Amino acid sequence: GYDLSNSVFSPDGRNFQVEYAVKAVENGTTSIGIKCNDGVVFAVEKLITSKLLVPQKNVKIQVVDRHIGCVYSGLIPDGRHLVNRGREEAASFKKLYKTPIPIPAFADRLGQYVQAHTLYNSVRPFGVSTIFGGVDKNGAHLYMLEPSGSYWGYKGAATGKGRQSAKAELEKLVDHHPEGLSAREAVKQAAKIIYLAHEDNKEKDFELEISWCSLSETNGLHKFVKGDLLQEAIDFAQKEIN
Amino acid sequence: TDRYSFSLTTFSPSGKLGQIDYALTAVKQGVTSLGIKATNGVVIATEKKSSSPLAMSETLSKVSLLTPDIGAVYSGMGPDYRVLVDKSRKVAHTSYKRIYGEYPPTKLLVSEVAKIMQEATQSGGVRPFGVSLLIAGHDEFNGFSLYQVDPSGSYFPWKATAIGKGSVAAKTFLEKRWNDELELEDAIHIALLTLKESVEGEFNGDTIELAIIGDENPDLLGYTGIPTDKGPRFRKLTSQEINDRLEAL
Amino acid sequence: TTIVGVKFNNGVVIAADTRSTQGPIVADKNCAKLHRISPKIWCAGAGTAADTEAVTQLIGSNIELHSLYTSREPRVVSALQMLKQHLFKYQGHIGAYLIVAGVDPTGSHLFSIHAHGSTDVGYYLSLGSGSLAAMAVLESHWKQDLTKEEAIKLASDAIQAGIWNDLGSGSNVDVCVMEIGKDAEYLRNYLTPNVREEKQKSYKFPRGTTAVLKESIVNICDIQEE
Amino acid sequence: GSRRYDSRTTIFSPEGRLYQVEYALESISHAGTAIGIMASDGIVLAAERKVTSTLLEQDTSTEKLYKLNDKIAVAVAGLTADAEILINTARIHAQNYLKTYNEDIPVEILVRRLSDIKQGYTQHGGLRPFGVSFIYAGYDDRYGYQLYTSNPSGNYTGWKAISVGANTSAAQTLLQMDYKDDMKVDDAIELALKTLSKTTDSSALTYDRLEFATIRKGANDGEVYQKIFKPQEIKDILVKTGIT
Amino acid sequence: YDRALSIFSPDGHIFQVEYALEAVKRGTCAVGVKGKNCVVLGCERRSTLKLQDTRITPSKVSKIDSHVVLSFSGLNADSRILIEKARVEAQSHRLTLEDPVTVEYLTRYVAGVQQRYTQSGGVRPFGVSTLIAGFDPRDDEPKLYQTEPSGIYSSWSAQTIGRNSKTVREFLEKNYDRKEPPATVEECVKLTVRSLLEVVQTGAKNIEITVVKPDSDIVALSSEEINQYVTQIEQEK
Amino acid sequence: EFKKLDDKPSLVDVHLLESKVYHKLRNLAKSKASLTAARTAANSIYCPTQTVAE
Amino acid sequence: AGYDRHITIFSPEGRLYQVEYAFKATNQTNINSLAVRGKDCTVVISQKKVPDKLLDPTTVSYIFCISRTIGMVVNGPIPDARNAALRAKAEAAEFRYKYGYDMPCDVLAKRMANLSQIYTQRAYMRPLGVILTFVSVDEELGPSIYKTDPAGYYVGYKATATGPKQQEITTNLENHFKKSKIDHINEESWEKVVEFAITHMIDALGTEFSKNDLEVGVATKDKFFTLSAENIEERLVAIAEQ
Repeated sequence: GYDLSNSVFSPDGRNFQVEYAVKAVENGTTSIGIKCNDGVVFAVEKLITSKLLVPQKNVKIQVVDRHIGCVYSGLIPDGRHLVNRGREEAASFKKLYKTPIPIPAFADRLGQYVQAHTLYNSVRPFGVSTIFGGVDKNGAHLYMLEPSGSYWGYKGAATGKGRQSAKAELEKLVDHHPEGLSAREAVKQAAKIIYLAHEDNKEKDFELEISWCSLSETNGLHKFVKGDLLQEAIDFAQKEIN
Repeated sequence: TDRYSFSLTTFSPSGKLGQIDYALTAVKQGVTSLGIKATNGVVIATEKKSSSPLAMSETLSKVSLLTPDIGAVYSGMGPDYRVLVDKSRKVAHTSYKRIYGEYPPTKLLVSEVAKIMQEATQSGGVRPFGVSLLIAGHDEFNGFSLYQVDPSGSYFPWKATAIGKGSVAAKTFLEKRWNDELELEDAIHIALLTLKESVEGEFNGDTIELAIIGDENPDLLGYTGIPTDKGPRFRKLTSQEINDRLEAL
Repeated sequence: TTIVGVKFNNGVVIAADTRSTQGPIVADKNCAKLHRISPKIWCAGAGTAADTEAVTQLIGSNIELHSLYTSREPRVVSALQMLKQHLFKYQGHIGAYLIVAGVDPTGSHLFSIHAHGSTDVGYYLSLGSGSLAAMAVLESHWKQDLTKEEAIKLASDAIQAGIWNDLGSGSNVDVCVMEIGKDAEYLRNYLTPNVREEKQKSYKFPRGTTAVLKESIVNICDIQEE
Repeated sequence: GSRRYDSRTTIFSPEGRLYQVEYALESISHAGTAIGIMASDGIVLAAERKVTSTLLEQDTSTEKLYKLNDKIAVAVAGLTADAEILINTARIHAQNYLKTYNEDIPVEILVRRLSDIKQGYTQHGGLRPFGVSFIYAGYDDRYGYQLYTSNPSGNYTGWKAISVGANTSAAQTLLQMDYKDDMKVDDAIELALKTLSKTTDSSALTYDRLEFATIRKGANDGEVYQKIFKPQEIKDILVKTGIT
Repeated sequence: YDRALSIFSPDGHIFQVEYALEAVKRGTCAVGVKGKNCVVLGCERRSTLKLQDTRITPSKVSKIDSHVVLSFSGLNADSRILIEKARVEAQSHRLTLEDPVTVEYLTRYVAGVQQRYTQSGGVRPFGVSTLIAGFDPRDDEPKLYQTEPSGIYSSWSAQTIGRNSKTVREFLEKNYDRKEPPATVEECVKLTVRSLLEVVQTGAKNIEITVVKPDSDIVALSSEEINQYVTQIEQEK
Repeated sequence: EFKKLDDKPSLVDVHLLESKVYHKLRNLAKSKASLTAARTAANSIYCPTQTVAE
Repeated sequence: AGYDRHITIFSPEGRLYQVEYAFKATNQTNINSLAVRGKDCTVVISQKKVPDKLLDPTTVSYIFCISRTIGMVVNGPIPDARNAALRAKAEAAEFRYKYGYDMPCDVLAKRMANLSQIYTQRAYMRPLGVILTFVSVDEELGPSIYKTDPAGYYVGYKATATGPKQQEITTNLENHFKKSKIDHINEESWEKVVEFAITHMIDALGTEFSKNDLEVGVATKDKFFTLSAENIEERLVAIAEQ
């Protein structure tokens, strides 16, 4: 019984519910966040379930404000509620203080919302991990938010099934470039480790979506990488894994 | 949502209410405090305790002031005492210093705080506060008075009583030590001597907290030039005054 | 009805007079307009009588509750703030004109609050209806660096001249001198203006002059015993 | 979550019956006895304290006896906290009646109102009952002296002699044999004392363990003197009846 | 609180309505028999307990209007909430629609009252069953209704509810006739006394009888009266 | 008479003096008896340091 | 019932086991702090640990700025740390607004304390599993440390430590003030109090520290600052040259 809910406590410091929420996020697809010098670059592995689908017509990276990219894994519907909530909170701050929200401020807000869902009998703690960042005027920042309401700064973060492949390769990238790398050069890097993170997920086929927010390419807005730039990334990675 | 509005205190099949039976045990797992009622004054004395010896003890209060004539002292839980002292004061101002523009008599203050315990016995989302309070105070018309409010929400006046874990032994000691006229000077020596049979701890003014609702002090008045009112009848005894009395036992 | 407060660098004197009026009829010959928010914070009130007295009660309670939870002695500025918010939500329909004088762990003070929510600073303030007359006196004989002995003369004479240049003023001058580091000193009836002139004829009448049409006896003092 | 841990104590048993009401009735025979005996000239209310200690102050205590108004007083037996509440509810109701009609409440009306209050707590809201039993002594002109008991369910019946609290069955048997329709108040005082001497749950029965109060027509001009006695007037009338 | 005290049962019931009917079974017994120009409700009172004030205590027949009586069996405490609603509706009818209530309208109201505490959350049904009898105004037809804690209402020619009602109901098939009531008021009273003497027994002091005649005349017959009526039945039997 | 009023640790000392008396009467059969009774009154933990040194 | 410690209900032993379970969950970050009162300052030192190379080291933090005079040091899980950081901020705005001076630390100890009681009195609120150390320098009470705990109990301190290995620190502090024979070190400058603090911590925890494994917060008169890794580096060399 004391292993069933969130308002319970147990004399092991465990609160079994919340730990079970990580297990939800562990069924998700790989999502990485590459922190570069100029901004942030997200990419998500998007499973192609069937050849019946209409392709490139589902976005798992949703914008909050005009400058904070948000991409999440775990329960897809559950995550859509958390993003809607952070779009309310962004909009409240934009009115009350007439500037686009800082990212350490966006962090406070979301952080509070999921923490809330471990203190009542009548709620369930959300089982999603978010990865969100952008450019504000104090510079680019990146945050990963655990379903437990835990978060930290990050020069590279990931979550998903293929968080195993992805993490080791991010170590490789801070030891390649310990003085950082360009946001343009990092499009090709997000392609490379999303492809490698589909060797823990090779029972299907997938589509790669890449988006960026960097100061120096997009004027500090959260945009998608699209057209011919996007296929250069696909080819690059495709040839390394062959 | 929430749906905790169902009582969490219920009658037991054997009768008596389980949750208040549990709370009273808890009072005898606490610190020890006693009060003696004298002819011309009232004394309460209790032990100060902390986790480590490197903690202070002057920043902690287990004799607390409700009114300038009425102090309280507890045995039971520290956290649960702290909140109810504040609520005791809040209701003493809002329902008697606004509507009669003065402080309430001891019997009247007792009764107010007994309602607050009562709704911690009734309704959902509450469990009883696990304290027993002494409320000794003085009002003019019934003179000196000593009460005990319990976990259950009843009150009792007493002529001398103790609460805490060393309680059963302490009331036996005070049975032979009570007298029909006891002076406040004499009583002070009594309470110390009883709580010395009840406390092993290094016995100074700094660990034994003494408070009297003795007699009025026009120097704690805070103003002069009004002869009509008189000062606090409560007076918290700091370490120096208790140190002389240590030596006189 | 006049109030002076005279701040000096030793303490503070705040004085006001005991005549209250209800229009041309003198409502009360002695009434204490010096209220004790706290023991160390005395104020006086001018303006509407029923609104000064009642709101020194509200804040008197609220400041004592406050100090007990803080386990430190009151600030003056705490009194001033409580008042400010309270007045402002009625939007000036409580016509309180207070001079909030007080010693605290920051030193001697003198503040003003007016009947709209406006608050002013100064080492000399004058307020109320007979203000104008007390103010005139002050500026000629003041200087900073008074003692309590200088200050007490100057304030009380401005109140005495306020009687003689205002019609709401009159009767006894009460003064309270609150020093730092001491109990506040309510030197009531520091200055008597005048003693009421001796009348030339006794007016106590013969007994049985009035008539009684009926009478009855009721003693409400007891309910019927055994 | 919350619905899971919900007690549900306000549902019927298979018998149609309310377990918590019975549990309340069970626990009041753990509190002291309060007796009412109706004389023709007055009403004696005689209560035996459920506490006593030589270190107790039981002299300012009116811990069983309460005035609801100057014409209707109660004897309380049960959990004192729940009881205190109803006591100031009752005062509020008496004064309301008095505000609107400018006439004191009859005993019939105030006993029906308290009873409906109780009824609500057992009927719904998932609460536990208020476990109290009141013996109402009161005077009104319309029906005279009237004596009443109410129980935690919220049901009332009038009585000529009643006992509540500890040894209810016992006190009832006794009362039936030593009652007479019309008595003086003294004879009643005596009888009140005598029943408590045979039912006392300690062998000894003393003044300091009696709270004792009457309402007497020894007030002239057809008025009723509510008297709550001092324990030193109790001491004399207890030596009178020869108990002590 | 908004949590259910009514949990649906797979049986095709709700448990609490079945529990509420038992509670009614354990209650004191009421008979209703209507004449041609009267109604008669007889009810058992347990007066078996001694030194009971009976003067000041209300009969188990309550007038709710000047021509509508309500008698009841089951939880005595609970009943009083129904009696306070019903007295309130009776005035409301005069206020907004004018004239006194009809027995039918009032019975329907009661029906919807007990019904409500089934279907709502936060509440358990009332285990109280009523016999509502009376006259409609401008009329002289006795109309005798029964409402039951299921929140189901019925008209009846004669009915009984309470403890050991079955024993009286079999007697009423056989001594009251669907076609012909007994036509004098007096005989109707004695038919109901004679019925009461099956289960109640134990002397004639536990019998109480309220008789209502149209034109707003509710009078309750005292013990003395009953004593004479019972003795007659006794001698003839 | 003070053994019904047993509550004082100042009865430790009385047993200790009775022990001393039998000690110089030079019997240690009875010396032990009163020594046992001294340890029994001093089993109370509210006794001074000086009496325990005794 | 089998429910007896799912809610904040007494046991046959007359105890709140539920609340005790909070104190077994104040030791999950396994960070340790020690905080000492100088003569005209307060100093609080805590450990910093990063589990990966891939976090940003700056943001990892346990010493949270509440007022500009009241620092707050958190032992126990960072989700409940934040909720505790927020509530406190709320009361600090609230006090200035209504009383017209900045919040005293003393008063923050009782508000946040009484709030804790309210979480163990509702039968649907789970208490924060954070021990807060509040450091300040007051002018009315002098330098003070107030420790609240998940129960809502609190007391003052002359020095205090918190953390799972905090017994060890208790030995150092007890021995230290035994020799001085006073509750506060007679030292008129904050520099040499940072120097002292680190020394007892090196003795107690048995490991010497570096710049990137420390986190230091200092309360002076009338301002609260945190020192960066560079200012901490200077302090460490000067212990060696004593």
